[PDB]
Amino acid sequence: KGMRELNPNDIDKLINLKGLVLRSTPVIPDMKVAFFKCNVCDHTMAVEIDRGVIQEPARCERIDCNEPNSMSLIHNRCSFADKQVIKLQETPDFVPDGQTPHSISLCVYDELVDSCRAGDRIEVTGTFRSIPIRANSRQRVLKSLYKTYVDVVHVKKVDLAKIREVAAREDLYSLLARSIAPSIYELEDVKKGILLQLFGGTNKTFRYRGDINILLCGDPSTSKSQILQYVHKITPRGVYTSGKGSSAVGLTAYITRLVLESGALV
Amino acid sequence: SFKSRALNHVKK
Ligand SMILES: [Zn+2]
Repeated sequence: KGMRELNPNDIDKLINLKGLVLRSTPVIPDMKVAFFKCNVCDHTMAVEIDRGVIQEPARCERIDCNEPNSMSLIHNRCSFADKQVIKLQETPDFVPDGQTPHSISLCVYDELVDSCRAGDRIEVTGTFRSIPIRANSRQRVLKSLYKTYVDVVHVKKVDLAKIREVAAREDLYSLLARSIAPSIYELEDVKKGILLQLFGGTNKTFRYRGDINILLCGDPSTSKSQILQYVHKITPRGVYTSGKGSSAVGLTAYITRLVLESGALV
Repeated sequence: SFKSRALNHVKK
């Protein structure tokens, strides 16, 4: 169901959402067990955190000590779970055409932390939750409408025999070369060159490296653009770009706000 | 004398 379709009947149900990850926090430590130590007698006791509240012992547990207000919290001996907050934007497939996309913050825990990264389109299954937020930290006073978030419980994105058999072939060079772009009429030495570029040479320690570099020139209204598109589709981790400007993607590494951005070459 | 209490470390 749509992120835009959620309503207060959902406030404790297990829901399903689809959308785009904008960013995530670093891992946030979330206390699961407080660890208390007695100032006078150095006795220690573990207290589970209940509904986010520290159930502080008012007096020391040991009846032979039983001093009031003497227990103190030892922060770095408490036990912490992992929490992370991720901001999920409404996918443009679902938006009405005349307004901004919505977004929902989602909380994700333990080994589900870093299930996704910025730019990932995902599904999540999670309980829709809501909580109040304060008017000011020095007061208990709460605003009369709650923050909403989804508290996730599942996330999801969006052979050798044949290899050696084909490797026995005699026509393999021509077979593979024509296969990179069989929709394109014969330019076969270009196709062979680009296949050899896909394979590449080798590296060495000492630098000399396995890169192979190719250029196509000649008339503009011809198959070279389609050829670049096909090798882009074939290669595992390459990119497509053009020699100047930036449609939020540019060639060179570049300093901007302060952050270094890596360009298309990098 | 001042009303006071002895608080002892040896019972730690
Ligand atoms: Zn004590």
